Amino acid sequence: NKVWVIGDASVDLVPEKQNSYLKCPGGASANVGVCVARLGGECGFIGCLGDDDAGRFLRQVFQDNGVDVTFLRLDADLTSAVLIVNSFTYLVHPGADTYVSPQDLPPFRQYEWFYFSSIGLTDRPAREACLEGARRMREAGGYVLFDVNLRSKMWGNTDEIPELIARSAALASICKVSADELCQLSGASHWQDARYYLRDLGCDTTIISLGADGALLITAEGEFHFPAPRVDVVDTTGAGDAFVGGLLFTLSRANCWDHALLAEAISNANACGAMAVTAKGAMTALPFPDQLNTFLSSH
Amino acid sequence: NKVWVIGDASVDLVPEKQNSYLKCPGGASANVGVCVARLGGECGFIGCLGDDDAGRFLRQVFQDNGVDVTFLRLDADLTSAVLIVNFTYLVHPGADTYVSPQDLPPFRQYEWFYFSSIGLTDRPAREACLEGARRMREAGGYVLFDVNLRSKMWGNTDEIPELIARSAALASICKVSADELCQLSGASHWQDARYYLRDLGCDTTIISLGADGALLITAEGEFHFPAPRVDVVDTTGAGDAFVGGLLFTLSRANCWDHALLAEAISNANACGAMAVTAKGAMTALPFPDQLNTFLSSH
Ligand SMILES: Nc1cncn1[C@@H]1O[C@H](CO)[C@@H](O)[C@H]1O
Ligand SMILES: [K+]
Ligand SMILES: [K+]
Ligand SMILES: [K+]
Ligand SMILES: [K+]
Repeated sequence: NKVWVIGDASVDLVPEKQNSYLKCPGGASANVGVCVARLGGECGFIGCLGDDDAGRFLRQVFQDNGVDVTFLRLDADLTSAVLIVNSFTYLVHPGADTYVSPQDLPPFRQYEWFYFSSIGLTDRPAREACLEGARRMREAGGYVLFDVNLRSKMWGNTDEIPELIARSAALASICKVSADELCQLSGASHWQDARYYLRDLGCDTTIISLGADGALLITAEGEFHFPAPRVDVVDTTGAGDAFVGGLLFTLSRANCWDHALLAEAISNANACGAMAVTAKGAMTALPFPDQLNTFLSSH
Repeated sequence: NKVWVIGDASVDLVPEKQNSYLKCPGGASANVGVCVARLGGECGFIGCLGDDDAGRFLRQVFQDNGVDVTFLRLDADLTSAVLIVNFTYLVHPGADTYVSPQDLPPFRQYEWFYFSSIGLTDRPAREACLEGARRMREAGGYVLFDVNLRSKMWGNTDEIPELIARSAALASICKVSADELCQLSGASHWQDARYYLRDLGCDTTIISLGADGALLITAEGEFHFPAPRVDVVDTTGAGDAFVGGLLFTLSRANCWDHALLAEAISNANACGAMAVTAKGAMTALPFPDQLNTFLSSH
């Protein structure tokens, strides 16, 4: 089954040595898509980019990794998001990614998967492309994986975040969130005190990522833990997106998901999340099957 | 005497290995300041920068070169200008465009104040430049207005002439390129416009001419200064270099006269040249040793 990813695809600049930046493909949605694609999964990226260097550059990268770019529009009037990794400094302000709209959306088939995060909900057009998209995919008989990726910083009014999150989860089939983002959401301090924020918000199934700990599968049969492999932190940047990638790659393998499948999925997610931090770039270390298992077992 | 430089400072990313860029110090005012400093002149940079990896990078460079950064206010709500040469821009609400009159230090007599058209583009800082020029003049200071044309950066090309005009009014000395004398008047031959600024209120104008040296225009006549014959590799940062060597020389006295003027332009041409023979930009700005090794070699 195809996994549709919609959202941001930037050009992350990672300080190599204090007088020289490193150029590596970036963006939540992008990363997630390249991840799923690298694992041989069938993934299509939906979104907007500038017909500029970063744009074509990023578009090429998508192709090099096997991601379908049939629905990736490049606009020689917009400026593809560039950023400086540190914390995240967002050079390009509006960002061509925010211009996606309901029309850039493709026909969804039954059982396919739709992905998006808080990021894509930030600005005008894109926000409607995400919610309209989610709704359509559900009507088509597909699934939606909403990953609350909280980058509040780049939001105009932090007043909207809860509402979008809320109706976002209503639309979701599965919600992914970090321990960290939970607290920040409903003014918590310890996440457990709010590890139902999403469930009590319409999402019957929520996955909570936890440092190098692993995750937490919350379905009605109960809470389940999956330990994360012993990592060696080089650049955390991209762990979460890698986590979602390995997660969607696993679910697309079938037509209906259950605890059984969710666990195999989460196991895969944790693995990918671990790996992706062993390099210097959101997607540099995203595994290929030949590499996924050399690690799986090896841990 | 101290030379105050106010304006743009941004980082320029230049390609290299397949997947990597190189942080290059850039910006008219920046270069000019680094120039005057890297020549043993006392120079202070006035302006705004983002508190990002970039801003600090630039700020350090300023310190590495001996430029006073006491009035280089760093900020966490602004975004340091960065460009990727393939000369592309990614930061538009600006950053160094936020400097205001409240960021100007106290001026002392005989001190020099510098700025260009660039610093006059966005209205959050255009006031810092004009307010600054005015104060420096009141303090018994001097003003060097360098019309640094860049109609690309301007949204309303209708403002340009007015600001320029008001700039010459405040300035003591105006620096312009032949090419610029044409964009302003239109004349296809700059010799036609050599009195452009003079009519706008500037008693003395210094016209950059590249390989052809400079042409000084003062009330008592015009005096041509030819430039040392050289490679002519990459002409980038040349003008900013020219201004630097120019301000470095004038700051050497308290009241500039005929001789200081004559020498200053000689110095300017020299610096402008060295800028050319080499690639990059600020990576062509000479040190007090090679300037001599150079002069005493042509
Ligand atoms: N594109 C973007 C905007 N704000 C953050 N991001 C992306 O988030 C990803 C990690 O989840 C990074 O690759 C970063 O570029
Ligand atoms: K739901
Ligand atoms: K990484
Ligand atoms: K004047
Ligand atoms: K040069």
